[PDB]
Amino acid sequence: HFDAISAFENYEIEKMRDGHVVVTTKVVNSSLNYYGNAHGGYLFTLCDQISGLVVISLGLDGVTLQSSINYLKAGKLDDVLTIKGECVHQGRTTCVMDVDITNQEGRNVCKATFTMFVTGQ
Amino acid sequence: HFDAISAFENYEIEKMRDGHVVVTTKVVNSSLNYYGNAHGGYLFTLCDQISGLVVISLGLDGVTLQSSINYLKAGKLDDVLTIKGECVHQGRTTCVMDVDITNQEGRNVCKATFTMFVTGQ
Amino acid sequence: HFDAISAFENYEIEKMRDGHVVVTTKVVNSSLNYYGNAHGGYLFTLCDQISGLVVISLGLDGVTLQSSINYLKAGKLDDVLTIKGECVHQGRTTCVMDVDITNQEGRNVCKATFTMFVTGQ
Amino acid sequence: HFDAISAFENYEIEKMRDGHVVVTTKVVNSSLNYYGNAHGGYLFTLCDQISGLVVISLGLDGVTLQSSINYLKAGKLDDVLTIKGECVHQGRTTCVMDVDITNQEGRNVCKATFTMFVTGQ
Repeated sequence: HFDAISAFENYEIEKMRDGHVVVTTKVVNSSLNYYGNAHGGYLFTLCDQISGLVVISLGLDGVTLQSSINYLKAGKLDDVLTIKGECVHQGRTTCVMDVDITNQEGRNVCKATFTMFVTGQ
Repeated sequence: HFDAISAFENYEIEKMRDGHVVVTTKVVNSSLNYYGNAHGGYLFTLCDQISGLVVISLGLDGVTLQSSINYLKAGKLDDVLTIKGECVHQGRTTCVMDVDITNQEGRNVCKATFTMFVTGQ
Repeated sequence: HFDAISAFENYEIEKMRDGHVVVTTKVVNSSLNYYGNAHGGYLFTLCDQISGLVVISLGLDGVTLQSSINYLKAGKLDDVLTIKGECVHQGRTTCVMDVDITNQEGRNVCKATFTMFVTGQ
Repeated sequence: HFDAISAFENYEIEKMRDGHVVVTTKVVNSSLNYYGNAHGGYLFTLCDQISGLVVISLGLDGVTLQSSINYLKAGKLDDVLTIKGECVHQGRTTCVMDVDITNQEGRNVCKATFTMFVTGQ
């Protein structure tokens, strides 16, 4: 037995300008796994939503084909995690997005790369 | 503006036997993005939780170092997604887990691979 | 200083049918790193080429957008490696190819997944 | 039938200091695929080796557990490729290395991320 995992119960869009996104969010009880760290799932889901926001700030609509993430340091209750997203390559129909998460201390929680297929404009 | 994404509001553990896991879950409104498909985040988070369940069914405790996922077909409201997890390699301190999601039709929604660092026994 | 790294000084194509490829090869010296182990780039190239072969067997042309690979066991000088690729998803615009490497002892060397951009017929 | 694929017939090591590596190289013929483009396995090997160099510059030994790579622009015969690796996370048990490839035109060829298992000092 285990309870549901949520993401984006709180958030703030600091910035969403031309394929550059920064969002801040406080870690809450919804975010943690059985060990009381931020759930990998939860952390992915932060990075993924922000990659969708990069796509949108480019004026495009899009879908993620594939993604990779590296977990570096665990997130803890009450961290202000900040989510920094940027298009590192804009092809014709596919886009590569780099998302990084750091905290209030400036340490790095995780990194992820998104390969999107652009579906419309 | 956009609302929170949840995973595992409903679930059923069909099987959790020696590094083999199968969990079923119905897609709900919590699971969908602005286009009404299952959120990549949500889908990752299903695969990731089930990889944590594989680790546990091996008698280990563990942490994910890195993960990759490929999205194949979108999930829709009211799909019974089934999540099939298996340890494809057990090293000394690291484990490789393959997770697949298929639906009620048997089509494939997504695939993911987890590289875990085993933290204890 | 280090010596050049090479791939496919020898091979046998056992099968090349409708998205299925089997190809074997004998690890030799230009396959190796400074530890006398089969180079990571070398096993990756074995995998990348057989994914290119899985795609040709399907009357298609394409370029790789993304690949992930996990290293399981070392290749040793003089190993016969069995390289298996199947296209696991055939999309309109993209295909995903699962490639595995086992050795002569059936032990598992290597697994990769390529995300392809289909470009020709 | 196809010809053997090769990597590092030539190179210059510009820097090799404290987790930072720069290395250049001239695309030649054994670097290429059947389309006359720099082979995916070839750019991967360039990246994999420079990650191995980033790790040596840090007084460490290690083996790769996982790598992800995105292909951005083709390498063309006769390109001078600039290969940059930095260790972006130094863990107790693992390190993550970001490697990029730009060409002589500053255009971006290639990006990869290696997840390493540290084994020696």
